[PDB]
This record gives sequence, structure tokens and C-alpha cells, in this order.
Amino acid sequence: LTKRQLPERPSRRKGHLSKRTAFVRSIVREVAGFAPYERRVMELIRNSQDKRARKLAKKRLGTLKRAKGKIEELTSVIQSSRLAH
Amino acid sequence: YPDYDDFFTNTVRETPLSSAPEPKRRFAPSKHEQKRILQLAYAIRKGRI
Amino acid sequence: YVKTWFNQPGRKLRRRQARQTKAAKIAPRPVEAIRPAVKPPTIRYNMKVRAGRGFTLEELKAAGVSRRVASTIGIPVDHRRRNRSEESLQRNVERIKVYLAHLIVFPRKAGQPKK
Amino acid sequence: GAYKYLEELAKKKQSDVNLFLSRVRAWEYRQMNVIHRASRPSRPDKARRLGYKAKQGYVIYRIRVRRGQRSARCTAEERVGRYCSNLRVLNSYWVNQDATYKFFEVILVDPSHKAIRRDPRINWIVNPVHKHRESRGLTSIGKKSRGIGKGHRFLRHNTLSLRRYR
Amino acid sequence: SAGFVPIKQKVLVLSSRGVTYRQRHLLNDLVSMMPHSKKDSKLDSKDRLYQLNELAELYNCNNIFFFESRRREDLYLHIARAPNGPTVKFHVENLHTMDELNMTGNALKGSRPILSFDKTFDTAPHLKVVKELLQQTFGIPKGARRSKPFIDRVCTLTIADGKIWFRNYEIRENVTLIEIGPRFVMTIINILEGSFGGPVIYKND
Amino acid sequence: INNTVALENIYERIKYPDDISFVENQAVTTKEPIIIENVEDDLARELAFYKQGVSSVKAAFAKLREANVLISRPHDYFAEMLKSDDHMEKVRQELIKEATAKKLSQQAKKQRE
Amino acid sequence: WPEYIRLQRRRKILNLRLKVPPAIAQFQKTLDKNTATQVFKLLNKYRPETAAEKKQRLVAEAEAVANGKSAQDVSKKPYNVKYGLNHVVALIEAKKAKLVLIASDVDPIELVVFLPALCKKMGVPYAIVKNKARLGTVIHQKTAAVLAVTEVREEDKNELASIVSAVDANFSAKYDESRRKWGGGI
Amino acid sequence: ANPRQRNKQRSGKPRLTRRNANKKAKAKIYGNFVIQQNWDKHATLRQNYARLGLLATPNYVTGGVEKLYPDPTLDDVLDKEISIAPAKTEVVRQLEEEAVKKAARQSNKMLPLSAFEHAYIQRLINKYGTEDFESMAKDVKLNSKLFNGSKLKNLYIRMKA
RNA sequence: AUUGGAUAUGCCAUAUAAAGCGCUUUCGAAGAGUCGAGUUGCAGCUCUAAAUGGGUGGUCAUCUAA
RNA sequence: UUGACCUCAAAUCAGGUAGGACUACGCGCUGAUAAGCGCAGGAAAAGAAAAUAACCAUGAUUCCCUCAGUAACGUGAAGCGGGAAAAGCUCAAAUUUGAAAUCUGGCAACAUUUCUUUUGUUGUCCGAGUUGUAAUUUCAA
Repeated sequence: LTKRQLPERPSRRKGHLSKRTAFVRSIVREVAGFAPYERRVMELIRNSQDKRARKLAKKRLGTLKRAKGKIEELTSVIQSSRLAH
Repeated sequence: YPDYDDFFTNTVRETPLSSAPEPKRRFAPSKHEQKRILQLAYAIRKGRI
Repeated sequence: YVKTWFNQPGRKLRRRQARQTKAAKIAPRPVEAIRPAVKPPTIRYNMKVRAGRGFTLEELKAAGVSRRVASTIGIPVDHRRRNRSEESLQRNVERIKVYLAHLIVFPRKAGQPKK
Repeated sequence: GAYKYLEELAKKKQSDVNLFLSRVRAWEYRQMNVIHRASRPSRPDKARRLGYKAKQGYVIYRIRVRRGQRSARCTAEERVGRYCSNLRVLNSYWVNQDATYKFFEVILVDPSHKAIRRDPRINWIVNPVHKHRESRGLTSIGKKSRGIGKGHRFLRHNTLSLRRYR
Repeated sequence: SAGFVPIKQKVLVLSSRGVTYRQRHLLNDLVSMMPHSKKDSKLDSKDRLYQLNELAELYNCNNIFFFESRRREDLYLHIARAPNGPTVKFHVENLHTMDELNMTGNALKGSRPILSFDKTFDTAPHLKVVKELLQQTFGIPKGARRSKPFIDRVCTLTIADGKIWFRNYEIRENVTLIEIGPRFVMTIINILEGSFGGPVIYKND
Repeated sequence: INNTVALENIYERIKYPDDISFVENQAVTTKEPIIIENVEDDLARELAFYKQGVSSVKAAFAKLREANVLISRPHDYFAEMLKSDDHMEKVRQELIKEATAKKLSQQAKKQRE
Repeated sequence: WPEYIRLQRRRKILNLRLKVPPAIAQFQKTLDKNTATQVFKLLNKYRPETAAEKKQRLVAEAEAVANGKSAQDVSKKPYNVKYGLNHVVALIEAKKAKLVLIASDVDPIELVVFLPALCKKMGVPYAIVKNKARLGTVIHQKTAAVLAVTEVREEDKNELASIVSAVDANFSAKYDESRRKWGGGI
Repeated sequence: ANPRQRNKQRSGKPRLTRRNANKKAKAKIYGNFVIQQNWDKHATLRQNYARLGLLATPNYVTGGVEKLYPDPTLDDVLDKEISIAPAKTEVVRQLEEEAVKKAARQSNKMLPLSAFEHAYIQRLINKYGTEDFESMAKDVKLNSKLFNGSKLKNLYIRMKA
């Protein structure tokens, strides 16, 4: 049949971060600091025990997808703290 | 017990954050009062105030 | 532990009564609102047509009935069903456009303050 | 407002700030009674999100529960609801824990207060069907416990259906 | 460092979402059968399997296994190598249970077994690539951790009309072949060109 | 489909060295093209696999003789077994009821005279 | 001792004996006596109108309208200090506030713990003053949490540029390392 | 038989006799008054609706209706509608008359302005004329309410008529 | 005699207001010791997330929990 | 000396509120479904998709017939289809900031009643509330 292109539901835009929410998380990421395993990872991501670092996140978080997201999360911290300090 | 890692809030952001435009109800008499005045004004015609 | 059907003549009449007591209040307007024509979703039944839940947000916009004036005049809305193909849309405009052609809404008195 | 920042902060529960307030408040919560009334909700955002408006008639309690088999959060809804026989339960959330106790709070609503009764967003709970909701498994965590959801995950056959004509 | 106490055969027993207890007991049987493997936590990316190489790169493994629980109805199996290699997905069914009273084999945990390969596998180069892969997979390498030097199991591979019939037998002094318990009907499905990726090599038909 | 040349190239890419010892390979393929055509008879394929295994076990032990490895393990050795202990205890108890019927089978058949 | 007092001195000391994170450490170092007497002197012109005497001017506004007169055409945009936590977070994110005042005794400390970090980022000069109730007295309240000047009239702009310079030079210019190290453990 | 109901029968106090059950009295019409006239109370619902001109359902009926006597392409559908579907048996035509004359006196929706609303527009119109409404959203003083460029024209129609 | 929703009509109302839908050179916030993995009898214990993300189903389809 | 504020108390303070009984039917708790424990109504639970589907798609929940003794593993569904009934929505998250626009309570007038027994309006004075009460919005947007 003669199929239409439908617009997108306004609910499928859940999961997209705004510019105001990303500014909320960035502030609270530092003002809350780092958890008593995420201090451990930041050391191992600083002196490049990379295979050892990824081993701990998988064991603690449970899944590589999270265990890769932290890497991407925490490595942005050190590369921004070398310009602050 | 390390120091304070202010890696993000070190600098200053120059822009505002929310981008939705300034509404028109901040540049005119407070329309909530204008409704409130008419409740008092009506009350004078009924003679309760 | 059984399920005996001695009330089956009675639920028929109780439904029949409560379908007449529904019509007492709504004496000039139907006892049930118009339902769309939607095709069943399996490979087995996709050639059939049957009544569904309600008219979509763009079946209804295209017929001239807004989503707010819809449920006043007795037109169910389905905020979940969407019109994938024209045929799903052209069949159901001719459900509304006949319904609006055959329906007469009684007017009402307004509340404009005077003086 | 402040509730955006206070939601994302409340998620980083193990970080240094969220851990320091955990040790401090677990100390004060433990010397208090097993069930003792709050005056403000400790998490004024989670309480605000779960239903608590800050008007008269909304009562915040908080209760520790022993760890280690009904779900702990469910019993915090019941034990507070047996300590207050008038108040109607809305929700109950997590605020703190330690190696030996989980701390919760509970949102309770007075059905007799003529401020709840005059308010059409919370007037559903004055009705008598909502008597001891936490008993019947009719609330936020009593619904999750008993598998009441929508999904393939979560006597009707055991009786023979003998119709008239068969 | 990057490699220390290096064993040649390192496998990963990665399950899928929705395996039954009987479907899971066989996986734990192969865990006991293959001491050169390292069972990890389940990967909830039940369809994004192309990123499993980094998981193998995390544990520095050499063999892989993703026993995909099909539709929570059947049980499948796929295996590949760390560097691309052959990723040949197969279908597994009609398995002999390893916790039943019927199986009465006598084998030792970690014993280096003797694997028997049929000439039918050696006949087709598509099967010959699988045969050598099967020779590298089920066999423990030289110097495995918690392994035994003696042989207490006998692996027999017979392609039963296009489906490999697993046969784990335990020998006794006289060869006195008695089934150890591991025996499943393994019919191959297809073969990927790389490590769970690349173009399809063949449909089995 | 069925790119056997690429499969042979894959067989070359996965070409395990032939210089590896049979004990190091820990495998003994049957030299005969063992084809048990009895798809209906499961007992025929079970013995054929056992016969091919016995042919392999004879060849592997001969290869292990060159490797000078202990093909037989010590009975006094109490290392970890593949079979579980509690299941093996239930396995021995499972065979008790079978022979009890066989004992009653041989006795009653002899009692038929 | 009563049943509760022996807690009331101990939660005083456990805030001292423990390790205060640098986010919370700055909430006890506080604006001094002197410079916290001029801030509230500037604010005591810009109090919100008391709710009793806002109505008093509303009955005087609604009586002339009932005859035909008006003042809405000549009503100039009002002024006062801006208060409330949720209204002042949006006054900082929009870069509208010019002096944010944080109480030093908010009971759940997470309510204001992001504000000295938000004021450092958005460039709004800030200071932490004592006694949430002291702010509450400014705006006719029991307990205020924060205030903010966003716009004083042309009368006090020259005063405000001076009093902020006392706020940075005493709170922000100082207190610069005690906010960057852990506290407590005394 | 029951402890509750052994009590009343062995007593001498009459039962609370409430006769409240007779069938065949089908509920009389309220809500509307015209249909109250042409309703006949014995005839069932679907025989009244489809006698005096109306439907009980616009959809399909899931049963065999009574028979008493031996009875003897997208451009043109989104634009064209069916006709008025004219009225038979004169009572659904009576309903036409009640639905038009009521909407004939309750049809005028002109709004006279207030004393202020007249003068607010009056002050605006004497400063720039009667056509350039679009720049009155940029007037500083007399547009003290900051009204729209459209809303002023809405009052300007209400100004004259 | 109490009571129902209506019909017409009288008086009040305060409307400086509120609402439907075009039109957008603009914006569009979405629920955590929860999800999730490991593991003992949907609960217990250990650990603990993310924003086109997350869930359930065949790269796609469909949904928007706490 | 004094004054706020927080917390905690006391009162035969002002006004309210909770137990207990029936338990056919409802919903939970553990449990050899039975018994025991707990909790409501005229119904209750359920409920407007973190649902199916693989189609030319269906569209909250409930219930009946069927799917069907079928798939799946002696136990035993569910989608589709056919019926009955159909009604949708409300918050949190965006600053009312040109004005806490919100509400309980005390007193006094005016009514009003299933009712001298009921239920409200208006005026006024505290009090609650800026650690957020109203207007606005709930993704269908």
C-alpha cells in the first residue's frame, strides 16, 4: 500500500541529554567527588594499568558497557584536571 | 584524603544557561495583582470591604 | 469447584435493563460512540476489518475535529494507534465525515457578562 | 530549581560527600527511637517527587530496619502504619543504610484534616477503600513485590465450567 | 606483564540471557570439562556481540563461546578465536545430561583427554577448518592451570549425517570406552569470516 | 557460499603445527574413515565410536609411549575427579535397584523349572 | 542529663572529630562579624513588602479603580531582595543575580552544597553568612535558606559595587585553601 | 436457617418488606423532553430509536435483527463530506428546529468593551491611527499591558460593532 | 414530603480575564541502593550504572519503568 | 541582661482520629489449596503500556467463549480473533520573581439543610509556607 513517513513520537526523545542537564551533571560530578572504588580506578588510569583498570570496573559494575562508560567518564576528569591543576 | 579537584568549576562560564526567551509577563504590571485588584474593587461595590 | 450458569438468562436481562437505563439519560444520543475500522494484525486476519478503540490524532485532525472537541460529541480517541498507510487514513475519515454529516449537536447558552 | 541538582547528587551515594552525610546521619538516626517523627524530609526532593507537598497534613516519619523475609521497605510501610493508625501511607523511600540497619522515611497523610479533604489532588485517599493500604500490598513497593505490572515477565482454571446447554 | 604464565588455550564461557537450569548445567559441565576456560558474567548486550572481542582482550583469551539462548525456547552455541579467525555458529540439542544416573563414566578433572576426529570433518575444507578449530578448542594446551597430565577422558567426534555427535568417553584398564557423560548433537549453522563479524562464509543448508 | 578455498585459507590461518607432539596435541584422530551408517541404531554408533576410540587409544598410548607419559593414572592419587562425589554416590545407588531386578530375573526364571 | 541533651552535645563534636569533605568544609568558615553587618544594612531597604501591608496598598489601589482612577499605567517596576532556593538557582543559571547569600546551618546540607560551586562557575560573587534565621528576619520568614540581590535601583549601585568588593576580598579572596582541603578531625 | 435470620422469624416484629422488583417497566425518558413525547414505554430501546429516526449504535450490531414481515480516491474523501442526511418521521426534524432557533438568538457574540478597555484602545488609536496595529507591541507607555499586535485588533472589532 | 439531571425565565457575575488551532528565524526539563550483574531460600546478602539512554522482542521494530 | 531560630518536651489545652464485630465474595503474609495472621468495600483487586506483534498492524483494565488440552516441559499457557463494558487522566522535573497569586485554624456576621442534628460563603486576627503553597505542563506532548 501507499505508506506514509510518520513523524517521531515525542516520547522517543527520552534518553537525549539537554544542555542544561549536562551542565547539572558536570557541576555535581566534582562537588560530590569520587567513590571508594573510583578513587582506585583514577590512579590506575593515570599510571596506565589499563588492562588492570578495565578488569576492576567489570568486576565492580557488572557489565562492560558500564565498565567502558566509566573509563570514558573518568578519563575526561584527569585530562581536565591537568589544565586546572 | 586528597585535595579538591575543581577540574570543571575552575573557570567561569560567561553565557547564561537556560535559553528559552524572557517571557512578556516580566515587563508589564503583574497580572496576578491586576486580578487581585479586581477582586477587592468588586468587593467595594458589594460593600463587604 | 464448578461454574454454574443458572444466572445466564439473568445477566442477559440485567445487561438489557442496564442498557436501557443507560439510554434513559442519553435519550437523544446513541448508547455507544463510533469506533473506527482497523485491520487485525496477524497474517491470518489482515484481510478482515473490525471496530477498534478510537480515532487517531491525525485521522481526527484531517476530518475537522480537534482532540478536545472530540470526546464531547462522542468520538473515541486512541493516542496510541498511528496511521501507517493512506488506506488506514482514508477509510476512517469516511467514518468521521459520515458521522459529522449525520449528527446534530444541540446548542448551549453562554456566560458573557453584560453591562 | 534545586531539585535537579538534588536528584543527581542523591545518585552518587558512595562518593565522599554522600558518604560523609551517611556516617553522620546514621549516628543521629541510631540514637533516636526506632520510629521517630521527622520535621522536614531528609531528602526534600525525593519526598517532593513521591507525592509529599509541604502543607499541613503531610507527616514524615523515619524508621530503621534490621538487615539480613518480607522486603524491608515494605515493612517500613507497615510498621509506621501500625504506629500511626490515622495517617494514610503514600510512599516510603531510602535515605541511608549501614552494616546493620537500613533507614527509610515514609510519607503519611491525615484523612481527617480539612486541608487534605478540601484538596482535589489528594482527595482520593479520604475514601474508605484506602484503609491500611500498606497492609493489602497496595502501594509503591507492595505492588512491585507481588508482581503487579505490565509485561510477559510478571480457581480460574481449577473449576469446571458447566454451562446450561452443552 | 602483558603475558605471564602464558597458556596457549584460554577460553571464555560467556552465557546468554534465558538459559534453563538443565541448559545451564551443561555449560557448567563444559566449564569442568575445559579447565583452560574462564567463565565471566553475562553480557546483557544480547545482540551487540561484535564488541565481545575487547572482553576477550581484557582477559587475554584465545577462545570464545557465546551460548545464545534462542528466543528463550532453544539453546545455540557459537565459538571463535581472539584474532578474527573462524566464528562458526552451530545448533546444539539432544544433549546427554551430565548430572543423570545414566552416565557412568570415570574421569579426572583437568585430565588431558584424547580427541578423535572423523575423516568426514577432514573431507570438506569448510569442515576441515572447523575440525582444526575443534582440535584447538576442546584440547587443553601445554601447561594448563589446575590440569592433570594423565588422560582420563576420550573425545570422539562423529558427524552424524551432517551433525557432529559429541562423545566424551572414559577409558578403563584392559580400551574399555565408557561414556563420561558429555554428548550432544552439534549441527553447524554458518561461519563468520572474523571474530563474530565479517561476511558469512557459508550457510549450511 | 561454501568458499572452501577461503576455508582452506582459514585452515591455513588456523594451521596448527604438525611438529607438535601427540601428547602435546592431546588428540588422536581415527585413521580409518569411521562411518557408522546406522542412524537408527544408536548402539551401532556407540560401539563404532568406542572401536575408533580404542583404535585411537592404542595409537595414543603408543604415541604416549614415545612421550614417556603416565597414560594410566595412580589409583592412590586422590586428585580432583570430573564426576561429582554426591552424584557418584547416587550413581552407585542407582545401579543397586537395577541389579536387584536382575537378581530377581535370574532367580524367578530359574524358578520356572 | 536528659535523654536528648547527651545527643545535642555529641552531634556538635562528631562534626569536629570526623573528616569533613572540602565541599562541606567551607560551610563552617564563614563571613565575619563586621562585613556581615553591612550586607544586611543594604538588604534592609530591599525587603519584600510585608504581606499585611501589601494588601494595605492593594485596598488603596482598588478603591480608586472602583471610581475610575488608576496607577497601573504609572507603576514602575518594583524592587526587593530575591529569596527562595528554587528561585535563586534559576537566578544564578540565568546570570541575573549579583550577590548570593548562603546560610551556614541548613539542616540537610545537600540543599545548598552545590551553590558555592555554582556561584564559582557562573561568576556570581557569593558569601556564606551565619544563622539561616538571620536571613529569615530579612524577608519576614522563620527560616530562610538563601537570598539574592538581582537589581538594586540607581541609588545603591555605587554602594553595591563597594560592598561586593568587601565580599570577594574577605570570603572569596581568602578562604581559598580551606575550601580546597578536608576539614574536621580536630 | 441462620442465626441472624432465626431471630426475626421467631420474633413478632414484621420483616422490613420492600417491594421493589417488577420487570417490563422500561425506564422512562428524562434528560430530553421531545423524546419523552414520542417514546412509547412498552416498546424496547432499539425499536424506539429506529422508529423516531435515530441510531442506537453507529457501528455494527452483533446479532440478527428482528424481522416481522416479508420485506420486499483520497483527494475526494478528505475534502468532500456526505450531505445533511435529511430527516424522516418529523421528530428528528423537530429536533432540527429546536437546535437552530436556540442557536439563532444565542448566536450573537459581540462584546461591548468596559469603560477601561474602551479608553485603553481609545488612547492608543488617537496616537497612531486605525491601521498600524503591528507597531503597538513596541509602544512603551500606552501599551502598558504589553498586549499583542493581534489582541488589539480583537478589541478593535469589539470597539465598533 | 425528600431528592435527579435537565427546559424556559428572573437576578447576580466581574471578563483589564480564561480556552481550542493555526503560524513558528525560540525552547522542550521526564522519577536510583532503583536498573543491572554475582549469589542463597519474587525475596536475602556482596557490588553498583547511563542519557537517543534504558526495557522487551525480530541492524530493525515497538515501549518509556524505578 | 535581652531577642530570634532549631530541636526536644509538658498540658483532663482547642478540635479530631485508631482499635472491636460480620469476613459469602476482595487483597496480602507465611503455609502442611486446608488451617493460622493481617486489611477493605458494595464490590474489591486491575488500569490508561518500560504491551503485543513481524502484519495492509493491533492499542488501558476487567470478564465470558475460543485459541486448547494446543505450544512449552502428569502439569500446562499466551498473542490473534469473537463478545460484554468502554473514560480518561493527575503530579515530580523550567522563575509567579512585575510582587505566596496558596491553605489550616480562632472570632464575628450571612446563609443553608435529609437535619434547629447538615454544609458553606464573606469579613477579620494569628498560624502554616520561600527546605515551595497556587496558576502552567505530563511526552498523546
